[PDB]
Amino acid sequence: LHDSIQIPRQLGEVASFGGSNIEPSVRSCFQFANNKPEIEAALFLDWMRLEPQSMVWLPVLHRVAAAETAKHQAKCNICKECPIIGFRYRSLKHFNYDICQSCFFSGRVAKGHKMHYPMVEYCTPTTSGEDVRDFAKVLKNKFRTKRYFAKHPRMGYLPVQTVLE
Amino acid sequence: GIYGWRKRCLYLFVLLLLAILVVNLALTIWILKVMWFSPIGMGHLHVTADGLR
Amino acid sequence: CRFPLLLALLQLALGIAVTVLGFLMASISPSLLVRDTPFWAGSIVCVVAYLGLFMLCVSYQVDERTCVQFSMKVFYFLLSALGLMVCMLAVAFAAHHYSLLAQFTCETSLDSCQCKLPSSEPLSRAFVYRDVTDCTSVTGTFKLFLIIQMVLNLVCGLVCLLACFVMWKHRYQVFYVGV
Amino acid sequence: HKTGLRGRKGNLAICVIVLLFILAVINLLITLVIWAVIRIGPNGCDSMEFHES
Amino acid sequence: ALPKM
Ligand SMILES: CC(C)CCC[C@@H](C)[C@H]1CC[C@H]2[C@@H]3CC=C4C[C@@H](O)CC[C@]4(C)[C@H]3CC[C@]12C
Ligand SMILES: [Zn+2]
Repeated sequence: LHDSIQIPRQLGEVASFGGSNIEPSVRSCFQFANNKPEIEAALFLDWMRLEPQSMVWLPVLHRVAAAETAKHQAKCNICKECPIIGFRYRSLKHFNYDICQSCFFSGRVAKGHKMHYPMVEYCTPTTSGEDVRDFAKVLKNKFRTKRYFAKHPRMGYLPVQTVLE
Repeated sequence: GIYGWRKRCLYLFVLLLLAILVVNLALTIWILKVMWFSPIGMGHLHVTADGLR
Repeated sequence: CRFPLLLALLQLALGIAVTVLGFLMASISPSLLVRDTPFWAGSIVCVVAYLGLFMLCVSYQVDERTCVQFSMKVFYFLLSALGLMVCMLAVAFAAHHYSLLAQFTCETSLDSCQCKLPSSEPLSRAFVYRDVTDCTSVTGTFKLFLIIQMVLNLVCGLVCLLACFVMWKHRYQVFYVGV
Repeated sequence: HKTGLRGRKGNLAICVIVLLFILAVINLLITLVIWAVIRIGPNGCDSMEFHES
Repeated sequence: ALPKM
């Protein structure tokens, strides 16, 4: 854990992953393993397969490496990019809304719609089943209004959604 | 333009239009064959403003 | 591949069967129009299957992945599509004629199967048949022959549709993600 | 790169659209010729009246 | 962008 967090410490951002305090990670891993005397390979695999807070930089990195040469059949509603190269971000409480990665991280705030709503992240080009499922999710959300849950501050919004390759 | 779902809707629309047009052409040919059509009238039954013949 | 080879074999078997049935139709009596005997569609399916067998031999022999191979794969596909269309048309024609023939009473004459459809008023369509041995023999087995032939072209058309669908699914269903 | 109709496919699509439009216009002309010759109008064939019975 | 219905 210490050797791993050394890399964010070099770049001065280890505080986001919880800082140099590796003990809470040990506490969580033992809580998963019901305080087992020893930890094996499979248990560690399952423990990290659920986005551990301190380790998010391993998968995301590879995920970025998996989305540097991906071309989607869509457009960016803000900068009128066509087609989006790289990541793709789809809205859920709106229809026909998509934004590129740069338009998302930088914050091109077009008047009328904010960016503090749930999103969906796509690395690989999508398929028809994903599109129709997104349509169904949008329709279901359209009748689940009145702000059941809201998150205005950022505080760290890294685990957006899992694509399961 | 015409990137994604717009293309897969336009293609289906064109196919539907082509099928409808083919059916309409068949109906027109059927009409032209049931009535022995000539520029003057149906078969030998000449038709003018005053009446039949 | 193996599946196209099996499809071509089924196509040739069904084509030979329907051609034999059509030849028997013609040989029974010259009382029936060229449309009612679909043996032409059977011959079309037969040449389709011949092209298919040649295709699936040459693909397994040499010149597997060149441009002209696809250039007449498209020919194979369109030819199978026309085969399916002609099979369905034959099904429709046979169904119409069977529907006409299944709801009327017939009587025998000295040399022909003269009879009329049930009529509200004494004038209606009349049908006569060449060289009828018996109006209760040709009519009574003609319906069975028609039903068997209907099943034959229905299966042939389904096979043709599957043959058309398989290669298209091979091309336009899978998209490559990695590189 | 770019997505959609880019090269020869755009020309083929425009040619197919033009051909379909030509066929539709020809069919409309044929139907109009029928209407003019037989004098079909809102009141019927203007020379006969095919009753239901 | 492989085009088909
Ligand atoms: C891996 C192998 C099997 C791929 C072979 C590609 C074949 C199955 C594909 C490639 C291009 C395709 C053709 C492209 C264009 C046309 C014209 C269109 O109006 C109908 C479909 C039709 C006729 C397609 C039929 C299937 C086709 C011939
Ligand atoms: Zn953008």
